[PDB]
Amino acid sequence: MAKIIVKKSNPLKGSVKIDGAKNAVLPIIAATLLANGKSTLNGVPNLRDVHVISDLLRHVGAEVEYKENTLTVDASNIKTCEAPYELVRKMRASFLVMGPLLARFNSTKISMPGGDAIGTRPIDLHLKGFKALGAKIEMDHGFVEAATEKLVGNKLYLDFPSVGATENIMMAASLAEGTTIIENAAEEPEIVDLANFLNEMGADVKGAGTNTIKIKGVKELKGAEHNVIPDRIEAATYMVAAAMTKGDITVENVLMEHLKPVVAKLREAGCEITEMDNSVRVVGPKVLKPIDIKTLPHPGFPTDVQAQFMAMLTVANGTGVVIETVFENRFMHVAEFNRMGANIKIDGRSAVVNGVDELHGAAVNATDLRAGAALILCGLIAEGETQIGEIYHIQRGYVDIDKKITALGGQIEIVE
Amino acid sequence: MAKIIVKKSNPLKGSVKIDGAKNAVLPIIAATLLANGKSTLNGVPNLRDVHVISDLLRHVGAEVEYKENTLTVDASNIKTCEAPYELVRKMRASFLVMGPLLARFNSTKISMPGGDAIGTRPIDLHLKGFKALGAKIEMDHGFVEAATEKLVGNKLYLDFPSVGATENIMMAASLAEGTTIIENAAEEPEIVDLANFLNEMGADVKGAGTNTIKIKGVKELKGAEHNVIPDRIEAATYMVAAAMTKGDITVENVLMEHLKPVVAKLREAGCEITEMDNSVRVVGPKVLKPIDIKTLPHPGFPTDVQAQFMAMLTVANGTGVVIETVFENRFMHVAEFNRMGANIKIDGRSAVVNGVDELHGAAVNATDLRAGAALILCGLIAEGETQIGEIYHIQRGYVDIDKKITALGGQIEIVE
Amino acid sequence: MAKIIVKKSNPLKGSVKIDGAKNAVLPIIAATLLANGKSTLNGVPNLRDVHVISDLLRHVGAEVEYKENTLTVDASNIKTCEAPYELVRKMRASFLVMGPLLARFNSTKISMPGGDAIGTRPIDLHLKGFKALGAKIEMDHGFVEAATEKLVGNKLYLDFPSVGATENIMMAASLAEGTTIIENAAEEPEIVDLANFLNEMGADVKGAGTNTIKIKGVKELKGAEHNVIPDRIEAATYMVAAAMTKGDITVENVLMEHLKPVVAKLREAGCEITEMDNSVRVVGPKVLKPIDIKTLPHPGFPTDVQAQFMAMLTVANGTGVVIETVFENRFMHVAEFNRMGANIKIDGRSAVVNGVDELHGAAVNATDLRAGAALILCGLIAEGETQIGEIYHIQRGYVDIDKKITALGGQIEIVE
Amino acid sequence: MAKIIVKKSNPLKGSVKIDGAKNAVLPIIAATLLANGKSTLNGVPNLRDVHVISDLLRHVGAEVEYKENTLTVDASNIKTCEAPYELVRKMRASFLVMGPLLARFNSTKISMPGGDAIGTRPIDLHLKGFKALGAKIEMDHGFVEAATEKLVGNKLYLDFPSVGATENIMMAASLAEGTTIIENAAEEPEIVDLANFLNEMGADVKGAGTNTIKIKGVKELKGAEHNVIPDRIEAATYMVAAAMTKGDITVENVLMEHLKPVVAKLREAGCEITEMDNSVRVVGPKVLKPIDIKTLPHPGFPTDVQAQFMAMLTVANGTGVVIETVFENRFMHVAEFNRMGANIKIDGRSAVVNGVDELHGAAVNATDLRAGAALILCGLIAEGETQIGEIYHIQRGYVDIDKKITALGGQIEIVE
Ligand SMILES: CC(=O)N[C@H]1[C@@H](OP(=O)(O)OP(=O)(O)OC[C@H]2O[C@@H](n3ccc(=O)[nH]c3=O)[C@H](O)[C@@H]2O)O[C@H](CO)[C@@H](O)[C@@H]1O[C@H](C)C(=O)O
Ligand SMILES: CC(=O)N[C@H]1[C@@H](OP(=O)(O)OP(=O)(O)OC[C@H]2O[C@@H](n3ccc(=O)[nH]c3=O)[C@H](O)[C@@H]2O)O[C@H](CO)[C@@H](O)[C@@H]1O[C@H](C)C(=O)O
Ligand SMILES: CC(=O)N[C@H]1[C@@H](OP(=O)(O)OP(=O)(O)OC[C@H]2O[C@@H](n3ccc(=O)[nH]c3=O)[C@H](O)[C@@H]2O)O[C@H](CO)[C@@H](O)[C@@H]1O[C@H](C)C(=O)O
Ligand SMILES: CC(=O)N[C@H]1[C@@H](OP(=O)(O)OP(=O)(O)OC[C@H]2O[C@@H](n3ccc(=O)[nH]c3=O)[C@H](O)[C@@H]2O)O[C@H](CO)[C@@H](O)[C@@H]1O[C@H](C)C(=O)O
Repeated sequence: MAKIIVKKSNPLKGSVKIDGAKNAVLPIIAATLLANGKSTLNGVPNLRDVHVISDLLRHVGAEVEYKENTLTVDASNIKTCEAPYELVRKMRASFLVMGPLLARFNSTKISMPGGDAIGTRPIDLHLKGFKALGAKIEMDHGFVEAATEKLVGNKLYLDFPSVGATENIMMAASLAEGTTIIENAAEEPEIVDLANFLNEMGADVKGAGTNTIKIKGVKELKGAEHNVIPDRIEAATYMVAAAMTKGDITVENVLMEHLKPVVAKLREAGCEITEMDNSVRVVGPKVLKPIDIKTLPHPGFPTDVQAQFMAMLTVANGTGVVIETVFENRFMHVAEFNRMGANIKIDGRSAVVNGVDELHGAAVNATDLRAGAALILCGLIAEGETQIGEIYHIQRGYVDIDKKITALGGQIEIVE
Repeated sequence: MAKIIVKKSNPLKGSVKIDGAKNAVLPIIAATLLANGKSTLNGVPNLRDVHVISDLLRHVGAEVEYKENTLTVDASNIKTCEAPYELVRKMRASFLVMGPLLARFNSTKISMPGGDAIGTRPIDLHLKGFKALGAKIEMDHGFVEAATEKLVGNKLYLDFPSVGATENIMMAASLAEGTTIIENAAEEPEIVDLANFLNEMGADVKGAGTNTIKIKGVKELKGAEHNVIPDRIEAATYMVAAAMTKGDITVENVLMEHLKPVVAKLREAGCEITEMDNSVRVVGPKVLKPIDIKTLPHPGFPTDVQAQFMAMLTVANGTGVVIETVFENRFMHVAEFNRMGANIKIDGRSAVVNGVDELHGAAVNATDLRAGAALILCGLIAEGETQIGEIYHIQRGYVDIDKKITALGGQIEIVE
Repeated sequence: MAKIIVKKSNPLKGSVKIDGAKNAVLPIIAATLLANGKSTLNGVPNLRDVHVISDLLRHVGAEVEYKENTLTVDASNIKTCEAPYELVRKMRASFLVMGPLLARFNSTKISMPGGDAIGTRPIDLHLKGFKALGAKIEMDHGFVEAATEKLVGNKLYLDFPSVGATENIMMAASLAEGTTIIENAAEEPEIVDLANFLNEMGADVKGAGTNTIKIKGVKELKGAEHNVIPDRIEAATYMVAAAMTKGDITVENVLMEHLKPVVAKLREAGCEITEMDNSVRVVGPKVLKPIDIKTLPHPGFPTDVQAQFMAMLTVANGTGVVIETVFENRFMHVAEFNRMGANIKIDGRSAVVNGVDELHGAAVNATDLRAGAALILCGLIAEGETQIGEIYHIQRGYVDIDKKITALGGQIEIVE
Repeated sequence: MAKIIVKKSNPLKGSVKIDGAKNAVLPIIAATLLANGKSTLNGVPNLRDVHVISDLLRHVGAEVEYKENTLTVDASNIKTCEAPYELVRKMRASFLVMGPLLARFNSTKISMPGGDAIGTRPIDLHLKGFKALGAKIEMDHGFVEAATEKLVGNKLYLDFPSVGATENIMMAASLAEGTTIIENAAEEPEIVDLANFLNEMGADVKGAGTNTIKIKGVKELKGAEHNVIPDRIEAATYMVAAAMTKGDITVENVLMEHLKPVVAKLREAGCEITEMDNSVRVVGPKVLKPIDIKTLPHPGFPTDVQAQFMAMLTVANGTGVVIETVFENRFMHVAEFNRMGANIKIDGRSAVVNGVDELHGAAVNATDLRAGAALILCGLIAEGETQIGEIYHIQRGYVDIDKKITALGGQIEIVE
């Protein structure tokens, strides 16, 4: 079955355009279910996960059409409010339809997500929020059911600033009676994008991007047209690629405000970075300086760039420590990096990376979306050739990584 | 030597006035060193740690006068910029004079803090910030020295949203040439109070309380008059006391905006809480519902109320999990709680509290400020009598806890 | 694709015969490569992993024949000493041919194992041991190569009492010149079985099952006939099944000496256990008492029964804590148990299990061998029907679990 | 108050005689309470902790006499079986009189140990064992009471191979009716010494030093004469001193069998070690090679040499990782090492030591017995002078460390 073949490459040089954010568009697609009319989403990335959630919207009876990076949803005449086991198992972001469906129908039944490659990942804080809004919660044979005679706005505190729980509860709150206050809200840029979309549909959401979100519920929302924000994680991936290959890459159609920790840490590692209004230039250093990273809720260092930064550190000039505070098990890639000659030792949530002279190409497997991209970055600097398996992990969340890296001068091909 | 004797008490009832914040006033006292004139701080709590940092200001040559909760500092004619080993060992918040002294003199030498009861507690992020502003850092026999021909404003990223590093770097930045940007800043209320004081002296500090602080440096600051914010941790201590004793307590001279996670979690445990503009009423439940707590950077659940909430949970109606993400070793109190008949098991940063019918009075020792207060709360509900040793831990950070609890109906005395 | 369907079952009752140990036979099959003649292994379990390592022996040029639980190996005329990427990826126990091949040929090249479902799982201690015996170690594009002009016996210390490193180093030492001492050796029963087999071939291995193994190297080993020990993990699985179903099961063809922690902990949970010379009877309690388990090196509680005991605890009468000290990531099953209505919270290496009234059948996926068996145990007690996917995990290490449970009265079928 | 002053020293050279084991003699002194007659213990080290437990024996009514490294106990006419709060707080090894007193009187009441510098340190496994022998356990105001009409031998499993629980339960079992089996027993050398002493008094204890101890109870024990084993931790301290100072030290009156992991790891770091029947010679390397250490139950690497090895690693030629699996909080020394210019970063139970060119003398505080000795070792290699406070930690468990190091050529003095 299919492989990505990467060879030892020249320093990457040129421009790369970044696609629309996967993690902005998935919650915004769920949010289209809130509205009694037709939404138009522009800058949608052509990714399998976008097409899976589209099929979940079709399952509940929305009219969905995709072409040329535009998705339209007519949720006027939704029929059903159950998300079946197969769709939630394909893509756990399926769970983000629970808030809108509860808000629209006052009842919903959603398959509970199971095991995940990067950790246990419970959805208790989502349920906490729905209960605070007056929903009664029951489990039935792997499904979570939430139902109420009417959602009522209430104050609630998030024990952790969960992205998904913030999104699900903001969407449920948008049609509740009265005012909801989410305390200790996630501050991620995708939260702001979602809130902006809800306000475009006629909602009243204030404070997104701060620690407190206030939602004043409205009776009805209407379809709206929205431009999704750029993918800050894809942008960061190409920025790391410039750092690791001693390259010179201009990343186009980005928002620097969303990349601050990645810019800071790449500068600490020795990159020269030029921030512009719609683009950033990254010049890799001749010697990578070892740095430590600690993943945290935004605007701390993002867990979605942890594997990529770890790959950079495998050839840094000394010892770097990577601490993962956000996910339990997000070190599955370490054994694959070690197959390529890295020197990485883990205990608990910390990995000690002892820089080596060079990586060596080897047969490796993608374990998840972001680690698979980290393996491509390893492959560009590893002596010889690297063959990466289980490539569906990568292909589901990066648009045409083979074409984009090829245009920057790298040696990469997908063999089917 | 001295003991606090607590007996099984009646439900606490009445009003308690909260003192000025220890953790607001300590950095604000350091900040008075920035100014060429006389500052006046009102609402200063009469605590030993306030009197120790006052003696450190006298050591560097400031004129300090304390009476009736007002402290005045004339830093016009500071002489020296070294903080010796004895003062830093007495109180590690001594380290917060490093930023102001570097900013005033372009040189400072500060004893590095050593072991602490609640964890290792490095000051690497403070030094990271001073280096970003152009200081060269050297160690000499237990001292850290920072020196520059001139501080220059620069962008810098905090790997963790350290309270102390945020404070130290904001104060150093206030007299630097140009603009400093602190990314991933601490959002704690004391950060806002300090920033407000710097702006009262003539600084230009924007964004305090958000994830990004921008400081535009000025050439000179002038003495100013400031009213310190209330002590949110003392307020939380009395709120927990009402919860544990099935009491009814109005906490006076507080800011509800600063207590949101404590209010939320006490409500989840079954308290009825009435929030007013300058006060909060807490009515304890007849049965405490078990809750989980996870400490986090503000506005997440504060590590400074973790031991007190754990004490509450020792008699809750089931199993509660306490996770400490902020400090390494902040479970030293567990063995003292277990001497009083608690059922607490720890592994790593998590403690599993299995509620018991009642605690039993025993001889126990305060291990640190907030745990010592938690032992007083245990003592109010424990059958018989509790004798608490090593009481300097408590007395250094609570104003007259014996008099305040006595006025709420509790049985407590300090025996010398 | 294929599923295991389990229904809510009657209490299990009857006898079950246990097969030969998977984890005894895999290293003993590698060990047959040490000998210049024909070995005969009896009591070999009919498992896919036995058939994969058999194909690896054929790959290096041994004559292998399997029938009716007997495997014969003629390693007289081995040809090659490389274990390719495909075979090591299929089954990481492939790596155990490295010691014998190094000992026979003074050179070997083995694909380094990559990611694993239950943790990173480095093989550094194996290499440490080969280096101590005089091998030079090099990496080539995902392979580890070990080579020497002659293995020489030496003292070496294991930083952790690794089962695999103990096995690999004992086998390499068996043909070395002089005496090897393994300090802090694994004490697992399979170590003793392997040592007994090496001594049957003419080796000199003393101390297996203690903390120190002494190997005096011989010039030549000869094929021998060996009876593999019973599978203590399969035995423990059926013992837990009796505990969870309030059953009464006699487990046949077992060694009680190998099951001591499982017997102790089942007795603590309320089981009545009768230990006999070749069999054990387990009578489940009417109420399961909550217990804590901490996995450790033998003769501590085995990590290979951790998921199964956790499943038992999901319906115990209170709160149980499971700590995994042996593997990093061995909690992937928790999310599947939670789909069936368990109440399990993890942080770090500890899981807090809050017993529920009953589990509910749901669609779940096996994540690994022992967790998949734990899901079958959940299925026997869960209301309704449970459908388990990814069943190759189970089928590769349990002989006919459907037929054995069916004969004890349970409702289980494999649908293809 | 009192300080230890250490200066930058010459390489240590010469012989040092090791004293009797503190951790052998403390349980053996408790064990003298089992006997109706006079015991004679030879090779007792002249330490404060020996004199505290002696005062506890006097408290319960034993006749105790100490002179010239010989302690005699006549426990013929013991009166009382309570260990009061003051004595247990002075020295938690006081708790080891619980087993003998329960065995002699069928009742005992012992103050429960509270907080400790190196972790929580519960005594649940001791109580588990006493309950298995038929004792009923109750808590009364900080005391644990154990009482029975008669101890009866039973099988029991230790969830962790606790040294103290093994000792306490073996001593209680020695006078029980019938046979006790301790499964997953501690294997530490002090367990063997204690068992040998019990057998000298007329007990029947088999398997000490293995994973299973069988005690066949006797009706009466008689006073006996015993030679305590050497202090393996003191021996290891001087061995590390030779390693760190590039010295050449013969450690006299030791048992190499008890030092295997320390010898192995010092050899891995580059020491040349000569093992003899009663002595070991350690020659420090000119460059220390970085090594990793993981503390474990004997015969794994001892937690009591972890701080000392960490100190060695602060100047090793690269990066070393220290993992503490045995104690929770045993990293309090890290902040003191960092005051001396070390580069140590901790997360969870792991510390990353990045070797520096040299340490610099500074004012530091002992946090516990073994860390305080590690600070002396730092002081011998640190530029200039080191002043160590809180020296009672050191003096309570090392005999004349100033005189022994002075005789090896080091510069050390105690100033009072
Ligand atoms: C669709 C989408 O946006 N997915 C992203 C979002 O996941 P989400 O699931 O919302 O993230 P969280 O809830 O903030 O999870 C953060 C932490 O909080 C715990 N938690 C979360 C929810 C809850 O109810 N209870 C609870 O305990 C949770 O287990 C985790 O440890 O945020 C993550 C963090 O940045 C990203 O890694 C993730 O990308 C992924 C990889 C991808 O592109 O495939
Ligand atoms: C004077 C004062 O305000 N002290 C308070 C302040 O400590 P501070 O020291 O500033 O807190 P941090 O820097 O936010 O520390 C948070 C975490 O960050 C790590 N870190 C901190 C700084 C650095 O350079 N490097 C680094 O790694 C650090 O080790 C810790 O794990 O904030 C703490 C957290 O809320 C409080 O518990 C503390 O109160 C105390 C108890 C009291 O009243 O005695
Ligand atoms: C074939 C076989 O016998 N496999 C078994 C054996 O694995 P092994 O791999 O030998 O186990 P370890 O080396 O004792 O591993 C124990 C720990 O030691 C770390 N370690 C191991 C080796 C090394 O070089 N370096 C190193 O750090 C390692 O990462 C782990 O955390 O022992 C395990 C522990 O009981 C079993 O779970 C495992 O069964 C499996 C599931 C199955 O049936 O599929
Ligand atoms: C008097 C004496 O011999 N003391 C020593 C002995 O302590 P002990 O207390 O017996 O050690 P453990 O019981 O083997 O403790 C090991 C681990 O087991 C947990 N545990 C222990 C008992 C129990 O009931 N429950 C439980 O959970 C415990 O918390 C720890 O994490 O063994 C330790 C380990 O080698 C030594 O560090 C210690 O020396 C000291 C420093 C000194 O010289 O001052």
